Amino acid sequence: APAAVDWRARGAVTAVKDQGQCGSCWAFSAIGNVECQWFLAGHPLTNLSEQMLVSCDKTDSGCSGGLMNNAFEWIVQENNGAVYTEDSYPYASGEGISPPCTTSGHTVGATITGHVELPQDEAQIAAWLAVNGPVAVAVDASSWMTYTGGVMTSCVSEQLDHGVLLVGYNDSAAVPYWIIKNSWTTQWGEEGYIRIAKGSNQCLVKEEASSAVVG
Ligand SMILES: *[C@H](CC(=O)N1C(=O)C=C(OC)[C@@H]1Cc1c[nH]c2ccccc12)[C@H](CCc1ccccc1)NC(=O)[C@H](CC(C)C)NC(=O)[C@H](CC(C)C)NC(=O)[C@H](C(C)C)N(C)C
Repeated sequence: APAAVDWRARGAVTAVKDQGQCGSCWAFSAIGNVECQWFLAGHPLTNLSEQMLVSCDKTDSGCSGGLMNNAFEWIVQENNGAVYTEDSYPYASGEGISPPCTTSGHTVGATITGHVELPQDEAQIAAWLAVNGPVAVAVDASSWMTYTGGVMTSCVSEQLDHGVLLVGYNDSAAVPYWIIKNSWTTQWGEEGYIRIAKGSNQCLVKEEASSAVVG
């Protein structure tokens, strides 16, 4: 695996979003992953709809939480692999109330065929990411509140409660790290990103890693 990867530098990552006062993290992570996979399968960078998942995926629980893997399953088994554009299906749960699933039509922005669950192993996730792109992961984000910058090295790592997107890593640094996209605006952390130390399962980063499959 390479020493360092940042998918943002290939132009593969969309702007940092704002989930607002809704517990839709799982959807931002899932959709983040799909946006990057669609881009890397050859299509142009498209912003996709989280609201689709929050309002329409009934295996998950909207503003009350969910799981990226359930979202990937819902997309494939209940929605024929289709993911709508953000433009046609925009986010409306910023105040913490999800609207009902829409009964209009929307523009399809991407299509997925499945997802893979990655091993529970930081090095193998890194290798898979170098080859195939950004990975949806669950983390314990209890200690993320106070984070302003740097590489977090004492992340409380007791219970998975948050979903985010790995976009890179650096194995060469003094303190190796993952580069993680969050959904709490660009005013949080490092322009909306966080670096956590790599190699010591910080925030339980390795426990629940996965990705949609395009094509
Ligand atoms: C997304 C995370 C989130 O929005 N967060 C935070 O983690 C921290 C935040 O702000 C500080 C925001 C809002 C927030 C969450 N807790 C608090 C407390 C106080 C202030 C602000 C906040 C959501 C959050 C769900 C939620 C919503 C309202 C209140 C509490 C929690 N997290 C998830 O959806 C999470 C993501 C997984 C780990 C990828 N999913 C779960 O926790 C589910 C919960 C079910 C679906 C209700 N649990 C599991 O998936 C779990 C495992 C991993 C299989 N189960 C099945 C045991």
